[PDB]
Amino acid sequence: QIQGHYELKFEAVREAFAALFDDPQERGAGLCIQVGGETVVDLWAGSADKDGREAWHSDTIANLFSCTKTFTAVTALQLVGEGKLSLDAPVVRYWPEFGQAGKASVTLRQLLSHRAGLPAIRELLPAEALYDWQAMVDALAAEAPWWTPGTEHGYAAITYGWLIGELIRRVDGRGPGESIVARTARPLGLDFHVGLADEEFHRVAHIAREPEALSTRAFTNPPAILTSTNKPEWRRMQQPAANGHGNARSLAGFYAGLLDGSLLESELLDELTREHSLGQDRTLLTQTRFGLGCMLDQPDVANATFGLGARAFGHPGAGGSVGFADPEYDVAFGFVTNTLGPYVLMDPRAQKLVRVLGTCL
Repeated sequence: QIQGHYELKFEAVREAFAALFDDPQERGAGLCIQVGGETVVDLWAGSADKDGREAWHSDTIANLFSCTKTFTAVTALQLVGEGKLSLDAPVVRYWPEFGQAGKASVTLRQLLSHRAGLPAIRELLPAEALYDWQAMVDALAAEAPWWTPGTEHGYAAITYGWLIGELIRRVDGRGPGESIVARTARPLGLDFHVGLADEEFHRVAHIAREPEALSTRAFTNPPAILTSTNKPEWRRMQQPAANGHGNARSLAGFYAGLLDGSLLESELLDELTREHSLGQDRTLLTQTRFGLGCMLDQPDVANATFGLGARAFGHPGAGGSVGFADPEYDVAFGFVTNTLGPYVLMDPRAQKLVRVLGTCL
């Protein structure tokens, strides 16, 4: 049963959302769209658990994977605004140990745009290493760049979490998850978590099924990351690249907060959405386009378009969840699924939903 509300003008979006569940593997999903800060679509449907015994509620939340990266980037840019970070200062200034193995001149701008050259860790780590914050931060401090920093880009699927998170932790004097939720979620009352208390576990959807395939193991080192998404420890840890918990409504609320100037001053939003990386991704081996911790629309690239205007910015998660803002149409878009597809970038399910929204506008 499709639940929630829509303006009659967007009935086609409700129809397309219903069409998702014509596929029997679809378990649960949420879809939320704001136009000019007005919620025109707020839909959810199906089940949250693996076995269809617990229905998807309005307040059902889920792992949003790399949807998280833009929340983390916005947190970093606020710290820049407050003079606690500089985009073009060498990180050593905040994180002196980072300066090992050729990283004496690596900047926050390079880390946010995937140009720093730390897409993955070379030495294959045990699964537990993931849950040891100090171990992962010490590993990355000691890790050599995979290319001359600033000269190429390669998507940093999970390493991004410790790289930006450690800088957040050192300059904001609290855990990076606490910083992100305090700066991007609380001010707007978004149902969004980086580090999830057990009191909330009751309303968490069960996640089920190229990413594992990659020669650059951005997703699979430490191993069993995307096979551990439903683990309590994974929920409780702070992973600013990967473990943000929320739904379509939090995603839409965050992006509406970006469009209306709630979360970033216009100068800092101009930096976030400025093209920093365009071309063959050294991790994904496909044409990617990055701002600071967001992807920018490529209108003629099938797997790398949000499905609306050329100025759309945001970040999909592996498996098909996506949030973005389109300043041309004043759109804030959120889609959450617990049924992961095989795409790291745009999922065709999400692109069709956006394209039907496009028709209604």
